[PDB]
Amino acid sequence: DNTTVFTRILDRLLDGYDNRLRPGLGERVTEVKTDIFVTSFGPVSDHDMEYTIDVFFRQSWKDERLKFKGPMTVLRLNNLMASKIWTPDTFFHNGKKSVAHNMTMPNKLLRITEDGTLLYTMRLTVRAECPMHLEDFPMDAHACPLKFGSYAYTRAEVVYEWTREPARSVVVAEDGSRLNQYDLLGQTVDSGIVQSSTGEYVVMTTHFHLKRKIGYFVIQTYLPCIMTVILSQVSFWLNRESVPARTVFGVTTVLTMTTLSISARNSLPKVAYATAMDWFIAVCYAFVFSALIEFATV
Amino acid sequence: DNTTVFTRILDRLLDGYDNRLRPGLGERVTEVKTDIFVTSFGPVSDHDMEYTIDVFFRQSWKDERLKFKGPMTVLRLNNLMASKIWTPDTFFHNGKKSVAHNMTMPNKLLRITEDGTLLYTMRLTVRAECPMHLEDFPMDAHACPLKFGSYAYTRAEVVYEWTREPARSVVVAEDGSRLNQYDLLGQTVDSGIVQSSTGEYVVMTTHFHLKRKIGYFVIQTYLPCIMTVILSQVSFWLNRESVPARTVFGVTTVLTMTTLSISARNSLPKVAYATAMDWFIAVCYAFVFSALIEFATV
Amino acid sequence: NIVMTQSPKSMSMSVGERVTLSCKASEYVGTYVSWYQQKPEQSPKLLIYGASNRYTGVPDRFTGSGSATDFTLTIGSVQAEDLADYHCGQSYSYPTFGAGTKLEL
Amino acid sequence: GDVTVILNNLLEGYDNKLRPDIGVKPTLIHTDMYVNSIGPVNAINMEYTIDIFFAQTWYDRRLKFNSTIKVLRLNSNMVGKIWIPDTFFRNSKKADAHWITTPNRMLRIWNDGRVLYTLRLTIDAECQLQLHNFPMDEHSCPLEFSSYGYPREEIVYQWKRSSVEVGDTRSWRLYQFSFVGLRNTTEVVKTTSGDYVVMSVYFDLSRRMGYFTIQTY
Amino acid sequence: VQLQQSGAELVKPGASVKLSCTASGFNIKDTYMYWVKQRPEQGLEWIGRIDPANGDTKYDPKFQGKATITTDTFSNTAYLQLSSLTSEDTAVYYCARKGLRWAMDYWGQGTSVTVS
Amino acid sequence: SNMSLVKETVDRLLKGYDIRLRPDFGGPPVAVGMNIDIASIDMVSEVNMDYTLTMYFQQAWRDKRLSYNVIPLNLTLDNRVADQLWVPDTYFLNDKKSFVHGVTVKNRMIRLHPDGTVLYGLRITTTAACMMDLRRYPLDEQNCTLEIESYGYTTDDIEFYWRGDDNAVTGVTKIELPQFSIVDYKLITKKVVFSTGSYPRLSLSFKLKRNIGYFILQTYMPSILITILSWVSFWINYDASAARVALGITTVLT
Amino acid sequence: SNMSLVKETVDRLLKGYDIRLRPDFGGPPVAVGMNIDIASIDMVSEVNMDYTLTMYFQQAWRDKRLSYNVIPLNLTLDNRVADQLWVPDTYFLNDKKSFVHGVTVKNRMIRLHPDGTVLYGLRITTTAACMMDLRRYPLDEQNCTLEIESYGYTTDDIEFYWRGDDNAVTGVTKIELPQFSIVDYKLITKKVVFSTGSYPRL
Ligand SMILES: *[C@@H]1O[C@H](CO)[C@@H](O[C@@H]2O[C@H](CO)[C@@H](O[C@@H]3O[C@H](CO[C@H]4O[C@H](CO[C@H]5O[C@H](CO)[C@@H](O)[C@H](O)[C@@H]5O[C@H]5O[C@H](CO)[C@@H](O)[C@H](O)[C@@H]5O)[C@@H](O)[C@H](O[C@H]5O[C@H](CO)[C@@H](O)[C@H](O)[C@@H]5O)[C@@H]4O)[C@@H](O)[C@H](O[C@H]4O[C@H](CO)[C@@H](O)[C@H](O)[C@@H]4O[C@H]4O[C@H](CO)[C@@H](O)[C@H](O)[C@@H]4O[C@H]4O[C@H](CO)[C@@H](O)[C@H](O)[C@@H]4O)[C@@H]3O)[C@H](O)[C@H]2NC(C)=O)[C@H](O)[C@H]1NC(C)=O
Ligand SMILES: *[C@H]1O[C@H](CO)[C@@H](O[C@@H]2O[C@H](CO)[C@@H](O[C@@H]3O[C@H](CO)[C@@H](O)[C@H](O)[C@@H]3O)[C@H](O)[C@H]2NC(C)=O)[C@H](O)[C@H]1NC(C)=O
Ligand SMILES: *[C@@H]1O[C@H](CO)[C@@H](O[C@@H]2O[C@H](CO)[C@@H](O)[C@H](O)[C@H]2NC(C)=O)[C@H](O)[C@H]1NC(C)=O
Ligand SMILES: *[C@@H]1O[C@H](CO)[C@@H](O)[C@H](O)[C@H]1NC(C)=O
Ligand SMILES: *[C@@H]1O[C@H](CO)[C@@H](O)[C@H](O)[C@H]1NC(C)=O
Ligand SMILES: *[C@@H]1O[C@H](CO)[C@@H](O)[C@H](O)[C@H]1NC(C)=O
Repeated sequence: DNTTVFTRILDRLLDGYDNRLRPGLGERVTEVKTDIFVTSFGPVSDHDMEYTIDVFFRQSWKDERLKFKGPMTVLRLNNLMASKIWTPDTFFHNGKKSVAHNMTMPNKLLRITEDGTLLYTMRLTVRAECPMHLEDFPMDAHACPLKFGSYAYTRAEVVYEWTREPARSVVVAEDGSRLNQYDLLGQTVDSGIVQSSTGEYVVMTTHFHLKRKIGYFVIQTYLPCIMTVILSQVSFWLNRESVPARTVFGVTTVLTMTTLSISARNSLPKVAYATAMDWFIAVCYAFVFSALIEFATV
Repeated sequence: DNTTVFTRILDRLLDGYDNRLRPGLGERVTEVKTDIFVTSFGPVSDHDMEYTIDVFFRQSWKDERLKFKGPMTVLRLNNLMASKIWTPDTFFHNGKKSVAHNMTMPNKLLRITEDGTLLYTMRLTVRAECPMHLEDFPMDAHACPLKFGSYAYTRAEVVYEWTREPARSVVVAEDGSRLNQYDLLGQTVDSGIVQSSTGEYVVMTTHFHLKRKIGYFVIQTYLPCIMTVILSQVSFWLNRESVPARTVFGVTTVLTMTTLSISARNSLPKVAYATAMDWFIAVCYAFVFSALIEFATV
Repeated sequence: NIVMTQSPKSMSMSVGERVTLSCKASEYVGTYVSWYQQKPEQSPKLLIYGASNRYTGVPDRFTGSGSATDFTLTIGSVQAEDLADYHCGQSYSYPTFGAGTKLEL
Repeated sequence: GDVTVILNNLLEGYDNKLRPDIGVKPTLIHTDMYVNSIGPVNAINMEYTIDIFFAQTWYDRRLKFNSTIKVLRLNSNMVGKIWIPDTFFRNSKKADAHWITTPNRMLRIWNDGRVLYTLRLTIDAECQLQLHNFPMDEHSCPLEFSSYGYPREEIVYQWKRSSVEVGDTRSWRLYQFSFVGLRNTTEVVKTTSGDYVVMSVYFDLSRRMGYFTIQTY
Repeated sequence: VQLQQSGAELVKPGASVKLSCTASGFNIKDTYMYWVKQRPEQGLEWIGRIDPANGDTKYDPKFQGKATITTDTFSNTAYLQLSSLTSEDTAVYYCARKGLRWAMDYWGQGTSVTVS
Repeated sequence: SNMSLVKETVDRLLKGYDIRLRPDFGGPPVAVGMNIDIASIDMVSEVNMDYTLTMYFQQAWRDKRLSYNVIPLNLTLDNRVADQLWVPDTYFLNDKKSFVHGVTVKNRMIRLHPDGTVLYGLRITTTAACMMDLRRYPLDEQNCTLEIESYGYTTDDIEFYWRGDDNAVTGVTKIELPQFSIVDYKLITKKVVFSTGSYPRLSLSFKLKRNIGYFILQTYMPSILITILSWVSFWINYDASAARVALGITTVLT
Repeated sequence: SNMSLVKETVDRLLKGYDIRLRPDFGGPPVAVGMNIDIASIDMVSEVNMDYTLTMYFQQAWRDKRLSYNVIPLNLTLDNRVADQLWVPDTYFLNDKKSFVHGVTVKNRMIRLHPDGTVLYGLRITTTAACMMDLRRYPLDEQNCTLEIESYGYTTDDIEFYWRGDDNAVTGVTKIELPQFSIVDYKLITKKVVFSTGSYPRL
């Protein structure tokens, strides 16, 4: 009879409880305090204009129906009590295919405080959309967003909030960086009110500022292009009495420039505008072609 | 209040109903009438020896336990009533990994006629296996089968039959063709009995006859092979005093044939015999190599 | 420490016209800047929260306009009781206020 | 009818959490397979696909009824209501059953309590291929299975005399390989939880050099 | 809805003071409590922050080590303790309540602390 | 008080509620109005002959059994009570794979109204299959649609219509694609006829005109440049043969 | 007989069992011991920055409510009873997609011992994520770890340790990777601190 008192507390807690009704349905506004702990900022896919993130997503609110009084001041309950009470229906406005992990059990956390305050934490991997403008590729800086809010609960029913100071709410771990190509500079939270065909909803926005690293594209494309341009300019020091020599020079440097341009344009998505690697490759191709036409003229 | 009467009807139908027993378990043989409406004949993956097909799969039988008498003569019920009653467990004998759509609700259909007849329709995507004999690739024709029958019910318990005339039972839609590489010529149904380790089972077979379209492989392989052979043969018109010219002609023509054969072999799956395209590439390679060796002799 | 620069320090104007106060931040404060009104020998009262969100109990003549760095408070058709000190304060980080803005007739 | 009475009387006071003879003797399970096809044997992930009709049969003295009918032939509806062994494939990377259009399972209970349970599976099993002598190589790589929680003292497996049966062998997805034969084996393996009776089916394959010839040679 | 602070008083240079702020109309375990300092005809200055539910506090770097904020949930009060006073501490101290998008919507009445 | 009153109202609504039966099951058909807020069209694949789109898909009908008058406000209930009400069995005929988002919970919305009207929204990402005519690729314009049909209920049991009929689908002009550009979109009401009955259908079609700059710089510019390169073979004198052969053959191989 | 005794014993164990409460819900923390039998390491991807491993993952703890004394044998129960018992909410911090195998049934094991010791085993295929430092590619050595933590229960509610502490992970010396070779392996016990409390981690 050591766990019978807690069983009685939990049974009395859910006796007369409707998990279809938010706390204060026609009396008050539900105040949800949100928190995000990023455990790893996943890889940013450039061809889908998306990114992946893995977060501990914490939400706190106050339900006056879940007041208890017992030998403990906080009940750290399972992840199956959360499905028997009202929890907010938070979704990610720009999510593509997110997963809420349930290995080995549903990675959810429920803590009820004796005055009725609940802390509800989830572990989930979000794959969100990051619309990018690739004018300055590969020397571009982005602000990948992560917008969430409540599905079906408007501003007069459920409002969101950060639980700590907004500059200290979205917290990224130190070892949590799965970025190969980018660099996470900082975070940036925001709050607003969007309006859709069902009403006005509160939306909590987070921006992660990424700055692409050029050290790969340099060695991949920029150094072969400059080497090819210099090797094309080598031909200007040869004697004109060797016509096949300079001919094979010109045609093979144009051939390597074509292969490099094709091999370089597969990196980024199938965008319809010109980037800065495309401008660099175009100017380098112009220089090579100028060398060949100069050879043709001489 | 015309909804309580139908609730009473549906509750009287399910009062003492045992959905573990086929209709007529002790008196007759359950006779299921089958129908297939192909809404789209999906793409045929030749590389995996399989094809996809999106169908409305319709079954109909007679259950004397679901007779009623109400104001309506046919109850067009939900897709959650079909799980409480007996439905035949049809499976595809050559299906690999099929799905049954669940968007937005389970795409199932249950109709109960006043005399006890049940119509049960599902919408599902069969991914079935099509064994191909690629000896005449890419000028080959196929007959992709779709065998379905009853799992767990032998011939003395459940028999299948087409609900209309067999030539008119499997119906493919007009705009229902997602084929890019083949051409659907017609359908062909059959019915038979297979002798397994547990008894005899009725098996309904459906063959879709396909004919491969050559327009891709012409431009991919047959036009480059012929043009490369012509490029090899044009070397015979140059004079015998320019030996590096014709040498690089021949060897780069061989290079073109090798990269052509590599690019053309990667389309077809990894079969262990010779197709028609393989013989064409082999004879064209023989002609190009014969041209180069003949030049070497000259 | 995010600093808020408010402008102007003081402004003298009559009754009925439109007036505008500006506030600028050093760092980023994304629509978390509130505007308070403090009358002499009284406590500050919240006028505008968020960046543009009228507090429940304020007239419609106050309007906020927000950005990431530049915020403004516009009062159209002022009265004789809208004279007080006005402070802009950010809350994106630990809160810091502006220098203030006296309003005289 | 009467079959409803039989089925309802078999499930009264029935506990599907306990194997038959839970404190008496181990349960003997006879297993049969019917290979529909052996899928592509790709060496990249060191795996191969297989499609089988896996059949198990054992004796459950609680599902014993007296009647004039000898066998109850049922759907998958009653599979989750009686005790079913927890057979699992030890060398599978991915494995799924079939659920279209209705769960492809079969249950048959006999007059003396003998239960036969068959289901259709598509397994993506793994076998490490020692790729020396490639592509003039021969392999024999397995499909193993055993119980997950019940050790040798609780569940014992045993092949029948007609254990593994292949189909036509021509409609199979073996492109680069050629099926030549098979052989069954039983053994006991040491595990941290106990001794388990493991049954293996080795398919012997020989690579046909008809693709690598015109591909590379 | 209402925050009631203590009364104005004088204090000798070098002593310690304890200002109080009694909340009525809500529970302090729900929101944060801010302490703000205002000099005569100057801008407001933020002293510190307390989270009454957990108990952890933050302070302005200028006031770090000088002020100590504590709470008492039984009497529903919040305290601000100032130590090692100087002449530039003659000000008006306000007790504010967080709410509605981090705005400090409800303020106290303010206590006048004078250093003689 | 004000909570237990609503609790009793919802418990009364769901008591004696048959989910097997649509509203007016033996009477006139039920009208269902559709709304779509398109959030993104993700990837229009020509190799798979499909396109992915995320949408907020909302349905509105009237159920006389979910009618209350004790409380005066509209009721937004938890999204798990939509498993206890009747919702229409709507499906997309041309999809290949689809799902309702299930983060952080199942992204669906239920909303009741005091007169009986039910609003039911989902957030759906679906990969719909549309066969394209690539005889003019990449200077082509392909119209491929999403068909919205009722599976179980015929046109004498249910009626589909766009809620607004011109503002029912929103967010199309704000969609930015990397390769295409939405020039026009159309909403269509229809009735299709199968061997089981006549079924209502809605169809949402988008005309996408393909952009050209990508294809210019990727294929048209290299091919024109190789063809320009293959013309310097004439500027070289006809005595040097090896040079002209290497140059021309290199252009042909390229 | 034996079937009746075991049946009434299991029915008594599950009668009045609160799955919401862990063993000793108000008292000391419960100790959970881990065993891992690594079946394979499938694909170590450098482009996706992850690896895949199949494991037999076993947890052992002691629940006083599942205690019996009338039968002298250990009770292996059908795995469906694992939804009626309390099992710890162990998770992997660096995984990307995991699943329990489901052929022919859900591949998990639940075993009760007469002193209350519960043995709970799963067969998992985890795609864990590890960032690799490829600055010395291909002459490089990379250490990436599977993290085992409790999600809901803090360090004063649950406690993790390795069952054996050197032999808790077996079958790692038998792994045949096509491109790598296991040089060493380590088992670590510590506690991590998040904003919600302190949690044990292996
Ligand atoms: C993390 O969370 C994950 C997601 O929540 C979770 O994954 C889920 O796992 C659970 C448990 O393993 C799954 O639930 C079971 O699924 C079994 C089938 O699984 C296959 O199919 C599902 C989709 O299931 C639909 O179709 C089947 C078969 O037709 C139905 O049985 C299901 O109910 C369901 O039916 C509806 O939807 C259909 C369309 O899909 C409609 O057409 C239809 O009309 C219905 O509306 C797939 O999703 C699965 O794929 C995934 O899982 C496999 C596992 O192998 C993976 O390999 C793969 O990679 C995928 O990840 C898979 O293909 C169901 O058979 C099963 O239903 C029974 O068992 C449960 C549990 O005991 C019972 O509660 C339930 O009552 C059912 O039992 C009845 O029927 C069985 C038949 O065998 C009887 O034995 C039993 O006695 C009982 O009989 C009685 O009721 C009958 C009516 O129900 C009646 O007719 C009889 O007369 C009798 O009264 C169960 O639902 C779930 O599907 C997974 N979800 C997904 C999306 O993956 C994961 O486990 C979690 N992980 C952890 C570690 O926590
Ligand atoms: C892309 O293709 C689809 C399908 O071909 C087009 O949808 C079709 O649009 C036409 C013109 O709006 C419809 O014709 C209508 O017929 C009715 C008959 O009562 C008539 O009253 C209307 O005035 C009109 O003539 C047609 O029914 C409709 N559906 C089809 C043809 O299947 C779509 O418009 C195309 N382009 C775009 C921008 O979507
Ligand atoms: C499968 O297993 C059975 C049983 O072990 C094998 O049958 C045995 O065959 C040997 C001859 O090789 C006989 O001496 C035994 O008496 C047989 N046992 C019985 C009772 O069946 C069968 O050959 C095996 N099939 C294989 C290896 O594929
Ligand atoms: C299919 O949908 C129904 C109702 O929406 C649900 O009960 C069932 O679990 C779903 N099946 C799967 C496999 O998601
Ligand atoms: C319920 O919704 C309708 C339509 O959105 C609206 O006109 C009505 O005012 C709402 N009810 C209340 C009480 O606001
Ligand atoms: C039960 O398991 C324990 C630990 O594995 C073992 O020592 C004991 O002998 C087992 N008892 C039986 C009856 O096998």
